[PDB]
Amino acid sequence: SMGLPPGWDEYKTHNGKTYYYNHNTKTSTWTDPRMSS
Repeated sequence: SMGLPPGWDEYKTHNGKTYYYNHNTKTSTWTDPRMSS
């Protein structure tokens, strides 16, 4: 219920890292956006 921001989504890359990406500022990382990245 309303997890990551309206621009932060979770997806697993090749190896399978659930990387979160921001389509509002183009931010690609594996760290949770809810915490700090």
